[PDB]
This record gives sequence, structure tokens and C-alpha cells, in this order.
Amino acid sequence: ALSLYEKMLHKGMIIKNSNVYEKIKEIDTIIFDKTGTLTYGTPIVTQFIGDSLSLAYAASVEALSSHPIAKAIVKYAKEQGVKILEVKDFKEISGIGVRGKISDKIIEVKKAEDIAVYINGEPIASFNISDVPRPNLKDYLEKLKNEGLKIIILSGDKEDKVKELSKELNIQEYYSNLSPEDKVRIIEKLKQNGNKVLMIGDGVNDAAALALADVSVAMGNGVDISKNVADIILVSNDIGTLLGLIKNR
Repeated sequence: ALSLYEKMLHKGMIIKNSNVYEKIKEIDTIIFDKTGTLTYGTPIVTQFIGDSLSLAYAASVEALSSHPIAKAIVKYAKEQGVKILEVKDFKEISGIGVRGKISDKIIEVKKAEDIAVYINGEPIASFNISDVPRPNLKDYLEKLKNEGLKIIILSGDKEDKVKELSKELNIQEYYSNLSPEDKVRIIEKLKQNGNKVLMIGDGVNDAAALALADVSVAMGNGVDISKNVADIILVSNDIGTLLGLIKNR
């Protein structure tokens, strides 16, 4: 008929080396790296404080970045109606901040305090940003009873945010404010403790954790340009189906 390999692609998953087909059979622990899996890979502005002119300055600078956070700020500014302006002496450092010069001012957009806007050293405005939760869940309650799989949520996000998403999906065990190395460190303790771990991630800030898991699943719409290392690629980015595959055991 078709090669196994051709069947799977037809259901929206790319398989590595077929050692995975026998390696799933035995997993008892399913781990979700929250960003891009339980949520879209796409942030949105939820609040802005300051005047319209500060808004424009901040959007003009973020327009030169390719970061998801930047993209979301330029999109929000355009929906309010402001237009993009001339920026000079641009300078970037991914996930920390960005700088540039307009009308002889120096403007800065950074975090570590969500986001703050600065004009000539003065902190004058701010942004508050979050991510959009996906739909489903049933496939969740399913696998909690099915095989009696344990289910864990990991994230680099703040404690109050991971908690709230945990209540809504009804998951007891979660960990917040994790670096990429912390994540590696959690997967280790589970393996030493005799657990068999399946983990699902988007590739950003977690390539090392995924390489460690007994079976790894990567998102397609996540720029896996160079995280092409995972046992399974959910090319469709339909999480239900994998949840469906784990259900057939």
C-alpha cells in the first residue's frame, strides 16, 4: 500500500527513524512546554500606558526587528492608526531590547522590570503583553485516564500566568520562571527517577530539553530552521492528532 512513512505524513506528522514507533509504547509522562503548544506562537498587546506620540516612537523602532514581541507592538500601533517614522542608528539584542534615534531623541524599548519605553533616559510609557490559549482539552482529560499518563506543564513565564493556564486546563503539576538550562535539569531528575518522558516544544529556548527526552515532538509553524532535530514534527500543528496517536496504545 503506502510505506508507514507515507501514511503518517498523510495524518500530519513527520517521522524520523522509526525507532520512535516502538519507543512511544512505553512512555508514562507527557510534558508540555507551554509557548507555541498550549498557546499560539503569537503574542498580543493587552494594555498601553502613555500618550500617542510615545506609541509612534516605540512602534517606529520595533519595525526594524523580526522578534514576535516587536511584531505585536507594530501591529497594535497600526490598529490605533499611527504611522511609522524615520529611525536611525538602529541596534538590537534579541529578547532583551532595541534602540534607535528619531527627531534627535534616543529611544529604547526593553523589559527586565513586561515592556518599558524610554526617551533620553526617561521612562515615559509601557506595554503589557500576553499569549492566546488554543482550543481543545478533551484529548487532555482522555490521556489523564488513558494509560494513566502523568501530565506536566513547563514555562519561562511568570508564576501567576502559568497557574492561571493550569486551572483552565485542570492540571495539577506545573513549573514556572525556567531558563533553558533549568528545563534540561527537570527532564534529568525524571529520567533518573525511572520515568519515560514524552515532551512537546516549539524549538525556541528548549532544543536541549527536547534532545534529552525519550521522545521529542516539534512544532512546524515554529521556525524549525535548525531545530530540525526532533523525533516527530507536527507539520500540521494539529496537537489533537498526536494526542490521538498517543491514545492508540
